[PDB]
Amino acid sequence: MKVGQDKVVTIRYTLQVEGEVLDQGELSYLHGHRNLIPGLEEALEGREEGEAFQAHVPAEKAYGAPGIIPPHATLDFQVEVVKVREATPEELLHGHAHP
Amino acid sequence: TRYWNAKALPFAFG
Ligand SMILES: [Cl-]
Repeated sequence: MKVGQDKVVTIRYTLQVEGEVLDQGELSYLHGHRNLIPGLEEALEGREEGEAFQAHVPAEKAYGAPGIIPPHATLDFQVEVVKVREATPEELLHGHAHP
Repeated sequence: TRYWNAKALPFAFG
């Protein structure tokens, strides 16, 4: 399936800034409800399960930046769409993905 | 590595 409005999407992600790996992990989210940092779900829009790609979010637009992240820097995400599925009644009711 | 000031990332803040 394609990432779209009201789908529950599972991604694997790696966060780098200027070539330095800062974080890695996996998450699930309900698409179309501003649940991720600005720019990331827009990069995910329309993608199929199994797609791997990069997304770039200005660090300013996320609340994380007293750090190793320079101001005006870019957050480079390497993202892989692991699974896309229909949301359950619970998930649609609350606007968030559930385990 | 996650830290307090960026704990939600890449989920939206708040
Ligand atoms: Cl969510």
